Amino acid sequence: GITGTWYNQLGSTFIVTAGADGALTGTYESAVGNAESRYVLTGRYDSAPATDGSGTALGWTVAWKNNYRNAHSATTWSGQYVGGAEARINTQWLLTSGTTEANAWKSTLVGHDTFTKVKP
Amino acid sequence: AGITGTWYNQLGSTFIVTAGADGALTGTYESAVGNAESRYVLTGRYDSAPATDGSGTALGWTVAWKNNYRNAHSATTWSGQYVGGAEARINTQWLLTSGTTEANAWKSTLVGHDTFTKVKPS
Amino acid sequence: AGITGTWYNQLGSTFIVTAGADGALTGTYESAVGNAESRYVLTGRYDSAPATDGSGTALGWTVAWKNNYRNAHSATTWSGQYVGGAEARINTQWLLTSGTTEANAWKSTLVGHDTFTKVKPS
Amino acid sequence: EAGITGTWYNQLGSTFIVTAGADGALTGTYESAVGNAESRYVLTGRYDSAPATDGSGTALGWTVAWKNNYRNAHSATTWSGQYVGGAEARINTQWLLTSGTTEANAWKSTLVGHDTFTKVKPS
Amino acid sequence: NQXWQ
Amino acid sequence: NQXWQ
Amino acid sequence: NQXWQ
Amino acid sequence: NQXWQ
Repeated sequence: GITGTWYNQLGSTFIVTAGADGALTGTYESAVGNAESRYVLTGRYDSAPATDGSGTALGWTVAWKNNYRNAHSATTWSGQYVGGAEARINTQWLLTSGTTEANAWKSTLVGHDTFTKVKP
Repeated sequence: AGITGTWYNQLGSTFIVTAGADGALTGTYESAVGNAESRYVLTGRYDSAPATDGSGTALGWTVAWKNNYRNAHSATTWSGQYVGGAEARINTQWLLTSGTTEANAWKSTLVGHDTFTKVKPS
Repeated sequence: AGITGTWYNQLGSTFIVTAGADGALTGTYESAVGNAESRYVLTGRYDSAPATDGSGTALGWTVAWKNNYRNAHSATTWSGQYVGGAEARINTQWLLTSGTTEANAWKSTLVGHDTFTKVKPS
Repeated sequence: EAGITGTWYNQLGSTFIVTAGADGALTGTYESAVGNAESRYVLTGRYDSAPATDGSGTALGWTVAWKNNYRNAHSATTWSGQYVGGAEARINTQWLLTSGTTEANAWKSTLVGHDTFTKVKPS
Repeated sequence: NQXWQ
Repeated sequence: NQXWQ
Repeated sequence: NQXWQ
Repeated sequence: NQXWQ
């Protein structure tokens, strides 16, 4: 299922618990090995997905502030969990930085990440 | 003044949020103001120690479109920033992903943008 | 009335475009109104036989940020729709990708939104 | 530009042929489904004709409006991305597909996604 | 976002 | 992109 | 979009 | 997402 440790294509680690109430809770580590790059995450998922072969919709947020670093920004991943032999979480994400009004037009980056439970 | 409060967009939606000391956002998103059947859990994160030069406060939240009455097998994440001043605003961009088969996954995600204020439209 | 003409956003940019009978968009995008050094080629496509019920006309265009004077090794695409009526508008979302190394590709693309009108801001 | 000019394949079954002109122009045809002439559409865009030589990719973008002589989906997609360079011929993109809608449905007018294209057809 | 989303 | 798009 | 973009 | 994000 969704609960577990996930790895993206760039090696970042996503440890998550999918609660019975639709909650996602966990930690996201931007670089393997150091606690300094670990951040809280919270999100939601569909706890009663379709049974026709469709994925399970989900999303979560990481604000890039921890006890060590503050990047004055936050990323939201929106995607779906796809079960099977090689389970995967396919996402698209938006990373918004806090900016002044002059720079608000270039406040947000967009990208895509695919996660698997296979350690790189 | 602050993120905590009741917010509205110009497309008839509202959300009620509490910004906790630990960086958490918790609340409810009501897709049609005044229709309690359109209420869903909202959870997210925000920067609890933003810059001081007038820069906005980064934040994000998710709503999975399942409540005890309705399930649209989808979820939206809003990513944005809170901006202070006389008329505070939350300016966002969002991604709405639906659960799909692999064959339909290329068209699983909508993108848009919303701006919210604490003033209910007339 | 129509897509052909001179358009402005509220952040000091303007563009001139022709919507050809074959579905081509051609023109020039000027990043800062009245600064000829900020003029770049624009090219795109639009639906030349749109729906009649008040639905917008789908369109898109690209500007690569290279001209005779400046090269920002990047390109923006605007995707949106033209909506007629008393004050015609082009509502868009855009993607701005820069040339990067593979290590920096994760942060290569900015996303935003802009609305254009034919009314020159005062 | 020899690098970008050619035939590109995505893993989803779509293909496109493009010419990258000396003036920064991209011109070509996009084929949404294999061997179906009714799924061919005009593609036009721009690319950076003097990219950095430091190992960075070459920025580019193009649009396809989904109307041809056979079909009209009242929509258009723009792909924004970069030609990677290096041994493997690859174009990495993100795209926006906007449909013409009434005002009431404009909030859900646009799909977003990502496509990667290669000159060697994926297996 | 509107309706059931 | 696929089909009619 | 603004400036050189 | 990478580094500090």
